[PDB]
Amino acid sequence: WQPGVARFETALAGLEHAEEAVAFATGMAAMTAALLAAVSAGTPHIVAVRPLYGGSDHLLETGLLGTTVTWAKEADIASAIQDDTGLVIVETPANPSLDLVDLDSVVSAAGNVPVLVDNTFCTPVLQQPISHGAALVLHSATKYLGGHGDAMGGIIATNADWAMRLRQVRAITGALLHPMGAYLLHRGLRTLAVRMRAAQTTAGELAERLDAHPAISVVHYPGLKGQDPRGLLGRQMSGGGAMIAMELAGGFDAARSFVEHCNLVVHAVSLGGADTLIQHPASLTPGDGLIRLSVGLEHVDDLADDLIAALDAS
Amino acid sequence: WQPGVARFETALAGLEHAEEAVAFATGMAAMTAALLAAVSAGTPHIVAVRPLYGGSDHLLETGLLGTTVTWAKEADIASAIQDDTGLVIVETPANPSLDLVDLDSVVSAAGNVPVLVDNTFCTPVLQQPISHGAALVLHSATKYLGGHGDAMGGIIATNADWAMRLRQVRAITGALLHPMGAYLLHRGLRTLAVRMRAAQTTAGELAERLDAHPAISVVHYPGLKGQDPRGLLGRQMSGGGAMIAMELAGGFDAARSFVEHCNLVVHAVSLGGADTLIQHPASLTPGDGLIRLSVGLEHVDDLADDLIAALDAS
Amino acid sequence: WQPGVARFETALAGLEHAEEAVAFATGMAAMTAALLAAVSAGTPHIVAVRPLYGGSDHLLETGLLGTTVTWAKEADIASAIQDDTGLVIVETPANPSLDLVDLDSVVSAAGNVPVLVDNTFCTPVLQQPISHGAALVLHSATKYLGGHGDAMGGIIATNADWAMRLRQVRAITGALLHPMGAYLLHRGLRTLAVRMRAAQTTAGELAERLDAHPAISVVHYPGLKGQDPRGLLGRQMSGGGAMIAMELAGGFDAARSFVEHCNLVVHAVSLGGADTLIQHPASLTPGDGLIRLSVGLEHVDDLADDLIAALDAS
Amino acid sequence: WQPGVARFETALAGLEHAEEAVAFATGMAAMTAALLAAVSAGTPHIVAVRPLYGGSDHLLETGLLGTTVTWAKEADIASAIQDDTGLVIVETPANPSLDLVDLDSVVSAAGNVPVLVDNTFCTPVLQQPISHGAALVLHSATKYLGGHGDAMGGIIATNADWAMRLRQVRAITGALLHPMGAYLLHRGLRTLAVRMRAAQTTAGELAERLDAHPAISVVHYPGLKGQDPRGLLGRQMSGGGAMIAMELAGGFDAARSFVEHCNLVVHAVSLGGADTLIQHPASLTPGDGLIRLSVGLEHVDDLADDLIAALDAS
Repeated sequence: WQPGVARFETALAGLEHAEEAVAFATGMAAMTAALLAAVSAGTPHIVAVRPLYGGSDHLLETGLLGTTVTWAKEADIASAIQDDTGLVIVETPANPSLDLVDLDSVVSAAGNVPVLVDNTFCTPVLQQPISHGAALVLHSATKYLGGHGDAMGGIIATNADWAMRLRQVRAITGALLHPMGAYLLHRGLRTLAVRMRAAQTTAGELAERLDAHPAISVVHYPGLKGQDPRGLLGRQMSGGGAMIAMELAGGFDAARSFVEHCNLVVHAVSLGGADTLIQHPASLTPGDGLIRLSVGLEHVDDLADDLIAALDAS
Repeated sequence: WQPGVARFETALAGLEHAEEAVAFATGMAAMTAALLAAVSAGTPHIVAVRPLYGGSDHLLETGLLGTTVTWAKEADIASAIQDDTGLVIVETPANPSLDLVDLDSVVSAAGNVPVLVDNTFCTPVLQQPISHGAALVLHSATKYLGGHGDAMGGIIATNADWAMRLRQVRAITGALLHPMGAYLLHRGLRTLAVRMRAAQTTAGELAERLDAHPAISVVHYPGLKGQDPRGLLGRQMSGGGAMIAMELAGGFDAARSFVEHCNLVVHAVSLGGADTLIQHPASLTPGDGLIRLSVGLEHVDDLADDLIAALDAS
Repeated sequence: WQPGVARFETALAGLEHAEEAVAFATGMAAMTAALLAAVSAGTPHIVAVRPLYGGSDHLLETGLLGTTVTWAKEADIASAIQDDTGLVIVETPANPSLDLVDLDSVVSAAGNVPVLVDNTFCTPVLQQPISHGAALVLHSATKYLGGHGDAMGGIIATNADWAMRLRQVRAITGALLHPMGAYLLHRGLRTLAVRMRAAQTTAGELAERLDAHPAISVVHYPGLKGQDPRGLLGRQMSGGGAMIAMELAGGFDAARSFVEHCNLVVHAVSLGGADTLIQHPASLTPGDGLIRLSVGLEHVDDLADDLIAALDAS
Repeated sequence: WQPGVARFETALAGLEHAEEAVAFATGMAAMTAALLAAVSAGTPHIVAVRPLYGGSDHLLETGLLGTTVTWAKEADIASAIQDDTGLVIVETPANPSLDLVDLDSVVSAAGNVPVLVDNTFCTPVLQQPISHGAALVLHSATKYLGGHGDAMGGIIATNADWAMRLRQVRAITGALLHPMGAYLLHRGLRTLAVRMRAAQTTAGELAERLDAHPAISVVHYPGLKGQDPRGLLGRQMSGGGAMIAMELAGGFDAARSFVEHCNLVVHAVSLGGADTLIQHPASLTPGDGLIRLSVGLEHVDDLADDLIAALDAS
């Protein structure tokens, strides 16, 4: 019953072109409510597509909320669907491999089963899952939506029935967004358009410079030459996005050495802000010689000068 | 992983004399986490003592979190305890009737089963359930702890094992307290001692004035003529508390007329803060002619003047 | 033109019984605006009463705003009033010696000259200078008004002409109160009545226990028998207030040793909060063996047990 | 002595390439402190360039702070400088006309007199006055620096001597920035680069479409059709900025009619945010048929379609 939460909810619902949106304390609380809404509806089975986000897959794997998950590849989602399947969870691009998922194909495979798309790294600026047929669109507002991640958040833009169902869970589960945090998110939402466009354009140029260096074997980025065999860019995505994932030829040995030599680019577990970030998945808990990268609002030449110098370690 | 949350957690743990405390977005989120922690531990049965708080009983009644509840009277809790019972939920004084529950007797009846006590209206100022043997002490920080209800909250002061279990649920459930909200709660915690003492002393005088009026049949307030037959005040409670329940002789007809005639005392769903409030549970969704009154910081004389004049108009 | 500032302004104006109030960023900004309003009115002379607050006297002494000050004793204010005198600045009780000033006598001496009273430590709860004839009442909102001092402030409760004059200065001087800071002050204003009453009652008992100890020569608290020869308590003040000053018999040697032995009471430059504070003017920049004390909301017995133990150790 | 203020101060000092910066409550407070620092230094004369910001010229015109102003054109600043001149105030581009001022020429004309440049609309993104020889650079942080104007501000990036002088004034004047407001400004500073670049690029396209319409006589936007005869763009400015001034051929009659027909672009006194704004100096208090523009983060096709349609209706 807060005003700051309502203004942020309708702002994101309009951005995603959804009927309404429901805001929660964190991204985890939004996923929890969506899962609990399916369980309460007498439909606790979830067909989740892998790759999926680190914290989100713990929720399904443990099955704390009384959920049963059957991991299925994108190509065969329909086969995994059971009579009690209530949701089809899918993250695009497939974090942290950055593989593109055809949302139109996923929705047709699900049929009468609602599809939940994690549009966290894409943002409504670079992807509209609702338009492809996704019933629900999940967000972890901390990354990109807020811009700085100082205020945590989680929101699902969906149709009226699923939104009412989510609000009912929120009512007794109590995972509410604080008005101060919602205010910071709605403030950052005004500049989302210019931030994602600038971060995507600097990421595209950065992706070209990374593959040219012999220190890394290849770098994953949808916008790169031949890294979109499906033709999903333009049809589904605005561009290549602001996420770069690269594989080092030196393996785990060169990965940790490359991270410590970076001065401008810093290391963090949560990624997706105004500052450029890197995260070694092997050095946190994925590939051993794999390094993740979230592109910020810095000058492309300043980032390239720092990454190339750190790669020169070998 | 927030600083403002940690400082509020340890402040309340010290007030309740518990090993540590775990803070959640709302009171509902704390109860949800406690219930989910019991379910995850392979013990989903809950022996709850009816009466219970309005929103808390819905969580058990629906059994959204995979819980099985067996409502039992205080006198026979031990009999209702099954092999899979993980918690004994009990609110004292029994909202809304304000019936006193002997915590020492409840803990002995539970035996090896952890006891969760809702100390929301009592606050650590007027009741220490931990000292009586309660394993967990739940709070809805919105009422009394914060002082104004501007910042929502929910916290459980408990031993290290249950606190670690609650933190694990919080980690994937994501029902986190916003640092701004935690700051406002910790700020209000400094003045909790002088607020509850002043509210309790003005409620004790108000309870005497209400029973004297012929408009109401009986007034429920622990610190009154023969209203404490168990000898729980002094032994368990500091005084009579700041809550007063009252049943109007006119039934529902005079009860709603008493609410609409009140100008100073406000009609609200949430009750407990720096102001005096009245709630009619029969008009809201309990008994037909029962009004619940949360004593505030106002002067006893001017507080009696508004209530007595509203009673004069049926 | 902020909403949070307006609600705090009218709340304090009502507390002080003034027509309206003007809020500034800090206490210094309020004094600066009052001084600049007098200078702009073609009346830059100020008759200030000694003693005065540390930072406020620097403003007059330097004469940065184009002011000419004539420091005068309470007894001969009328004689120091020149043709161009626009204000009579006076703080009561005289910080830091705590000497009571008869406001009724000061106003009669000033005559047609407006009187500005620093009611910071007294608060509208324990003193109403407006009722005695003071044209303006200055406050440093951080101390006592806010309760914790987390949000800085400065406000002057005065008549419409002086308030319009102050608003005009604020308009081009730009020393505005931030709405967030004003919100925290207005929130703390709700509990001001119960906090000052509880801090005053605990200070009165603490002063009796302090004089009894042979470690200190003379305790200073206008309230203890004999420390009010003018009969100002009751007539002007509510009680003795929450400020206790004292002089150690051991001089500067015993003064610093007593401060380090305190565990519950902490030392700070700014005072007037929920926690009990102590301040040594000699060890900060007055007398060599003199200590200051801001009584908080702690239990009188808990404060006396720590203070007496610290006094015992020289 | 606040943490949030210090981090914002050093961030802006680095952006402007100044030794240090001093932050105040509002832009007016920063100008007031700069003027008071000159007055206190025994140098109260100010040579200000005509034209100047609306509120800033009132401070000099009234001479509240004990200042004497001699308004002079850019071409003859040196002649207006007297023995007691302590500052040379200059705004570039000269609002409202948007005329470019050669900072290198102004600094040479001032010689030993410190030069204060109001870089509010240019921001460190599009102009570095420090590099041209300006001793002080004033900002009204509300406009552009914050991005939304929700948190007010004022800051001067200057050398160590002038910064120490400003801090000394701030110390007794008390026009402090609230930490919450400073936090919002420092948060918005991270996105300043992408916001000013995007607003400048859409303003450059907008000015081309405005001059083509016969409703307006001549548009004022630095570097549109050889509107920069001095060669100041590139040498001093990054581009044309986000400000466009325009004179209607219909005079005051067409000026008010064009404002009411606008739906997307809104009217306000304070200008410089994420949203596009228009202002009529004649209808507020300059030329009779002149309007200004604060280009925001909207798409150029959305702004042009709205402005051209409003121009069609007189």
